[PDB]
Amino acid sequence: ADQLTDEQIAEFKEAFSLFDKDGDGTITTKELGTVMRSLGQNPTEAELQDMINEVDADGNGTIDFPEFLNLMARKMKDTDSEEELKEAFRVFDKDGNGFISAAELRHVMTNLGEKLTDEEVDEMIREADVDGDGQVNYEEFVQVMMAK
Amino acid sequence: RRKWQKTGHAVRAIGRLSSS
Ligand SMILES: [Ca+2]
Ligand SMILES: [Ca+2]
Ligand SMILES: [Ca+2]
Ligand SMILES: [Ca+2]
Repeated sequence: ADQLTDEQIAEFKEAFSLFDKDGDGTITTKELGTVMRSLGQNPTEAELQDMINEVDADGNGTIDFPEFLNLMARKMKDTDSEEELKEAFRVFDKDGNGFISAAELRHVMTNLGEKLTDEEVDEMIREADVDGDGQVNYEEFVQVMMAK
Repeated sequence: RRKWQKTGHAVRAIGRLSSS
């Protein structure tokens, strides 16, 4: 199995809210589809139903927070455990040059529905940018993604 | 870090729910 810290759980609660935009406590196929399409993906209704099905333990058709936590607590089955984090980084690093620019970060924040002013987005870059080049490389991304 | 974790984990959640 696995065990999550209270901090990790709180972080996942915030992530959950980006899917559950109406705040009703559940993620519907429509809500999951909306986020994925905003990020450039194109899941079919059948695929969305399958994704929901995987974690929909009670089978009520939607994903609630407890089920979301299980998703985030499942251990990786892919031999190389870091690909998931590298793939996430590539979503932010739009032009794939290895560094997330403020422009690229603003775009992903907007796509995810994370409403932030340009100034707030610069504060994110500043927190992650340890070497001071004004952008965020993979290593810096890893560090700000760490729960502790 | 919450802004990075909130968004980064949302991206990761999608990755786990879907195949690559
Ligand atoms: Ca909802
Ligand atoms: Ca359910
Ligand atoms: Ca880039
Ligand atoms: Ca940097």
